[PDB]
This record gives sequence, C-alpha cells and structure tokens, in this order.
Amino acid sequence: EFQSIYSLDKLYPESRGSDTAWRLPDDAKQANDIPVDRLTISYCRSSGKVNSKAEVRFHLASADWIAEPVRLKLAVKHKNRINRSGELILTSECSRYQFRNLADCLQKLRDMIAEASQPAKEPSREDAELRRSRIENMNRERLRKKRISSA
Amino acid sequence: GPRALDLLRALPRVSLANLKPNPGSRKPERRPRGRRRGRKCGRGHKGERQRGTRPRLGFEGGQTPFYLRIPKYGFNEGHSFRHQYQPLSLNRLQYLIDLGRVDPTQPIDLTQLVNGRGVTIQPSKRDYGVQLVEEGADTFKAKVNIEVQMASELAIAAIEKNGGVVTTAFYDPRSLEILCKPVPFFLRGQPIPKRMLPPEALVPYYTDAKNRGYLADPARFPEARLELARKYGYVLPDITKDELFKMLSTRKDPRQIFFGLAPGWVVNMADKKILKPTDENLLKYYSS
Amino acid sequence: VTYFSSRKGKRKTVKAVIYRFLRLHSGLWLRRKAGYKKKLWKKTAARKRRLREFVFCNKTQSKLLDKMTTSFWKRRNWYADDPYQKYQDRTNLKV
Amino acid sequence: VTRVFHQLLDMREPVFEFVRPPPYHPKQKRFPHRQPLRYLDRYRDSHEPTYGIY
Amino acid sequence: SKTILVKMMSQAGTGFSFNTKRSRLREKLTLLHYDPVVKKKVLFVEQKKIRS
Amino acid sequence: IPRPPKHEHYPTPSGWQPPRDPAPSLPYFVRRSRMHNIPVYRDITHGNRQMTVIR
RNA sequence: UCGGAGUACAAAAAACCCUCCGAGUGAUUUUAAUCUAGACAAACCAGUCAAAAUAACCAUAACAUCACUUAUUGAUCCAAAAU
Ligand SMILES: [Mg+2]
Ligand SMILES: [Mg+2]
Ligand SMILES: [Mg+2]
Ligand SMILES: [Mg+2]
Ligand SMILES: [Mg+2]
Ligand SMILES: [Mg+2]
Ligand SMILES: [Mg+2]
Ligand SMILES: [Mg+2]
Ligand SMILES: [Mg+2]
Repeated sequence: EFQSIYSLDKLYPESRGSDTAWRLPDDAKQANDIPVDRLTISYCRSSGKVNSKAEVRFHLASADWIAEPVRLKLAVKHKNRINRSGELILTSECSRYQFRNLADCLQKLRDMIAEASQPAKEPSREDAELRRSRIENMNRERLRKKRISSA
Repeated sequence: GPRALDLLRALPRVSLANLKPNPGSRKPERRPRGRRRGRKCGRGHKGERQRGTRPRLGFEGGQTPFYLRIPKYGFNEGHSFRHQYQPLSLNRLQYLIDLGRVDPTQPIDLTQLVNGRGVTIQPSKRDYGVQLVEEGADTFKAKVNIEVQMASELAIAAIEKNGGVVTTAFYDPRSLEILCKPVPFFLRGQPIPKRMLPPEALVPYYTDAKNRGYLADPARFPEARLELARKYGYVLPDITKDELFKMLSTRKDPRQIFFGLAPGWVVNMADKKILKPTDENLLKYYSS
Repeated sequence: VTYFSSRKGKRKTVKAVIYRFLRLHSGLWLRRKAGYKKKLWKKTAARKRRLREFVFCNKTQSKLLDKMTTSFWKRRNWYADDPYQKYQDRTNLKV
Repeated sequence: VTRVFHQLLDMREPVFEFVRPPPYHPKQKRFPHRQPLRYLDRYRDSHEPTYGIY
Repeated sequence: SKTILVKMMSQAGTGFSFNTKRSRLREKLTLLHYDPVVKKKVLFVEQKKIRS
Repeated sequence: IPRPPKHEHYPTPSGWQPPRDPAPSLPYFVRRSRMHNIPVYRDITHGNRQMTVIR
C-alpha cells in the first residue's frame, strides 16, 4: 500500500484508477481502416539469406470498406498486381520478422488507398525512363499516320 | 549399466599405488640439460636476446612505434560512463517460461530473470539493466507481465498481441545492484534505500507512453498501445476482462525497489520479521 | 608493458593503445588513418577520402595490441545507441 | 495482352523480371588488412541484429 | 614571389571554409565553389589569411 | 533446477520436447542435460577445426 | 629526403663516397563534390587507380591544364584557431 511524493497518482492527478491505462477507446478511432479479419494473409518462410515473404490478398470488387470511386481507381492504377480471380495482392520481403512484413504490406495498402482517395493526385511522370517511351511512341505514330480504311 | 564395472571385479584393488593421470593431461616440462636443451639453451647467441635484455613490447627498434604513429581518436572515449543494457530476446524468455524457470503467473521483473539465471547483471560494469529484443517475436506465445529497462517497438507489440503488459522502468546503479542480488543485500543490515530517478538524458525516454515508460502518463497508454496494434495488424485484447488482470496491472512506485516492500524498511531474516520506522522525519525522507 | 604491477601484482594496460584503437569483440582492431587531419589544402579529394576512413589492422598488429591490453578491454559490451554494435560478431567466415 | 491469357488461353498470366547476377566478392579474410569498416557489411547475410544465445 | 594560404568563406550563409593558395601581390580572391550544405555552386569570398 | 511443467501440447513454443515415457530398446542411452536439453555441442580448435560432441 | 636516365639489353625487384640530369615549385582558370564494387603497391606507416549510385551544372553536363610532370615534401604528440 506504499505511496510516494513521486507516485503515479500525484504526478498525474487527473487519471488515477489502476484500470485507467487499460481502457479501450474504440470510440477514439472509429475509422478502422483495413479490418484485418477481412484479408487473406499468407506466410511463405524462406530460410537459408533468411527472409519471410508475407502476402496480403483480398477481392477488390467485394471490398466494402473502401468507397466506390476509390475502389474503381485502384483497379486502374494497380491493375498490374491484380489477379484474374479479381484479387489484389500485396507482398513484402525485407525483414526476417513477419510482423515487420505485415506492417509493410498494411502501410502499402494505406498509401494506395490514400493516393487513390485523393482527387488531387496529378500522377506526375518523370522524363528519365519515359523519354524512350514518348519518342518511340511519336515515331510509331509517324508510320501509323497512313490513312485508308481497311477490313 | 556401465559394463566397465564388470571388468573391475577381475582386476586388483584400486589403491593409491596404481593411479594414472589421463594420457596427454600433463605435457612434461623440459629443462636446459644435456646436449639438446643445453649449450645456449634456446636463447640464441650473444646480442640483446641471449642476455635477456630485449626492449619493451611496443618498441620497434627506434622507428616511431606503430601504436604511437596512429592518431588519437575518441573510440573508447568516456566508455566507463556509457549505459549498458544486457539484451534478452523473446526467444530466451519463451524458452525460460516453457521450462518453468520464470513463471508467467506472477509479475516478471529483473530479480525473477536473475533467479532463473536467464540473465546476468553486473552493475559494476555499468549495466543499467535488461533490454528486450525482438529475436523471437513471431514464435512468442506466452502471456506475461514484464518489466525491463528498455524495449523495442517490435518486442512490445509481440508481447501485447498475446495479452500481456510491458513496462520500462529505471534503476540507478545502487538500486540495480540491490535488485539483482537481494539476499546478499538483506544480510547487509541496512534499510531499503529509495530508488533514484533517471538523469536528465533518460527522462524523455521514460516519460513517453511510446516506450511504456514507468514515469509516463497513463492517459496516453491505451492510445499508443492501440497505435501499435494498428501498425502490426492484430486485434488488441481487453486486458481488463482477464482473470489474471489484478496481477497484470501491478506496478511499482517510482521510488520503490521491490514488490510489496517499501523504502526504509529493514528485513530481519533470522526472525523472519520486517522492521519499519515510526519516526516522522524518517518517514518523510523515505516516502519523498 | 608491466607484466606484474607493484601494488596489485596484476598486469597493467597501456593506455596509449586504448586512446587510438577500438577492439571489436571478434578480435578485429580498428584505427584511424595517419595524418588525416594534417595539411588538407594540399591534398586530393580522393586522397582526403582515403584518409577519412576507419581501417582494420593486420594480424601481427592485432596480437601486439592484444598483448598491450588487459582482459577488460576484450569483454562483450552492450552499449545503448552504439554505432559499432552492428560489427562485433563475424558472419559467413569460412576458414 | 492480359485479356488474352485469361480470356482465350484460359491461363494465369506469367510475368518476368530482369535479374542481374549477384556482385562478386573475394573470399572473406580473417584479418582484412587496411580495409574500410564497411568491409564487414559485404559478407553480411541480412541487415538485422541476431543475438545468438541472448 | 611568395604565395599565400587564404581561408575562403561561402556567401550562402552556410559556414563553410576551404583554403587556397593565392598569389601574394594579387587582388583579394573571389570564386564560384561548391557548397555541400546548400548543395549548390555558390560564390565564395576570402574571409581570412591563414598561412604565408 | 525446477522439473519442467507439463503441457497439453508438444513440442512447446520454444521447440522443447520432453523424453518419452518408456525408453527405447537401443543398446545405448543419452541422458538429458541438467537443463533438460539434448547434449550435442559444437567445438572449435585452432580457429579452423569444427567438431560436434555428443556427451 | 624526393624524382628521371644508365648500371638493371626482353615481367617485377636490385647495390656502390657508381655514371648523369633534376625537386623543396611556379603560372593559369576549366575552382576540380559525395559515396562506394573491385584492384595496384606494400614489412609497417604511408602511397596509388577506379565502375555503378547520388547531387551540381548543357537540363541523360565529374580526369583541373602547362612547365621532360615524374618530384615540388613531413608521423604522433602538442600548440594556436572555433566549425
Ligand atoms: Mg622451466
Ligand atoms: Mg642446444
Ligand atoms: Mg659442454
Ligand atoms: Mg657465448
Ligand atoms: Mg650478434
Ligand atoms: Mg554481462
Ligand atoms: Mg572448446
Ligand atoms: Mg601485389
Ligand atoms: Mg560515375
């Protein structure tokens, strides 16, 4: 039953009861982005370099926690990593601890949803690797320019 | 069992007369006698070496010595004052619980870790305590109330996920010494000293709920604690509704060394009694 | 080096070593390059870099420095925030 | 092209990378002499501390 | 003729210095150098005289 | 040193598995260590000689 | 003490109170960054090159140049500077 001048109650008068710290403020964050129960989370453990592939799969069209405009823009930007069964698939590699991997996946997802839910995204493209693309495009467009109907 | 025994019937008594050191145990020493080991006796010929006088160790023969031509640079600079936290992986903690060295039932602090010999602290070497590292995070299934002096985010998360509680507490050198080896302290015949505070450098560490600091504001605790669960993607259990919860919330006073004892008491171990000061000044001092 | 001290009868350390080198736990010693603070305006950028390095000592020097240094300096240290903790163990060394 | 594999050939769609060979490092030496500290990182397996018995 | 070692300072407001050998009988030196902090090619003017 | 606690499931999280109820029929036996582990150790000599001891 | 040629005829190294030339810096503006695979050389200390990658600038812009270019140099400590 010991107490000191420096004890936890007299330092912070406002909160006292021993159950104060363990309260759960589910009202504080009601957003609950990424309801992890709704994701398929796979662990491929590669030991030898030691790294654990962690994978996050979910159906994009069937995912209701994301708005419709966002759910449609995602299927545009990320269609490369979408699967023929309609599954969006994220993958992380780096750490040997799959906590860190899962965290990387979830952060990736958060960021994708973030940039897709922003209408202000201008999708700015660099001219470094795309110079070849623009020039070879233009130059296949010089040939494509022949006009007579066919078929 | 040992078929060797059956041979021992056949042979004469083992006595002092017949005893052989294990072969190879004693490499016989050799003396400078005789043709081989005599006549200059391994010392060479004239010079400084046969006479025994060759110079000291670092000396290169007068050219500026190697160990002195290299410039001084703080490497070991102020090393004696750096803080040292003996690491404890979740792997070892789990292995310790599994074999029932430490029991997860009662709260786990430094003294419990020492008593299981899961860890060893030597305050004289400026060990400030145990730090928790994440080595076994993925495999860690036990549910614990643990108190260490430093911890990593991943370690903490790994303990929360299983519904336990981590807290980072500070001990000063004297405190720490007493905490690791209590029974030799109680034979000392001294009161139980106050636990000192952290110095100015370590205060911002122990005041943050980020670190589950023992000096932190418990208002922030559930918030940060939930933030962890967002980041590592697991459902945060309600510790409140558990049956062992009374043990899980257990703290120490920031000024208190042990669980259930108090600064200024005296443990008489021959009578199995505690002695407490009734004086006003003493009680003011120890309780401040 | 003093092999047997007078008061304690123990073996002393040569501090002049402790000031300029750093012993990893593997047994590797680490040192600064010589003349790295000296006359910088007169030197190439490349050379300047070659000087700014931290480098390893060859075996002979390592044994020498070990002999000049007591056991305390070879203990396994865990420092908080330590830059060099990363480097104390050796990995994948096939010998 | 994505449409082809799924719709016509009734396949999953194979995707490839361009993989360059891992960089060549000399045999590691017990006492690397006059080598920068970062030497020890070239033979490093993965960047993560590992506390062996600890 | 002797030359001189002068300390030269950035006008970028970043404290940054580099020393240069410059002719003794010549004018106060001014150059365009590289400042690492601002990561730019900026103007350096001689602040001080270090060595002779 | 405490005898290990009985569990409901083997092997344990740390991978520790107790010895069997009977002992095998082999004409040799390997005791557990005082810490209840299997006594197989590795040893080096001269820095290059790697050995494995069964005790 | 440092460099070039011979001695030392063709990979390297190679001595003499051996034979001969030099160096202890000028002049100039193109003011010549950071980081790092791999190597040369080597008793040690010191020396040398250098891809990729960053950042600087044409907006995919990193070898200061000339004088036989090679040599124009000096460790720790300690002092002055304050970055
Ligand atoms: Mg003898
Ligand atoms: Mg003899
Ligand atoms: Mg004789
Ligand atoms: Mg004689
Ligand atoms: Mg002689
Ligand atoms: Mg220790
Ligand atoms: Mg051994
Ligand atoms: Mg060679
Ligand atoms: Mg380049």
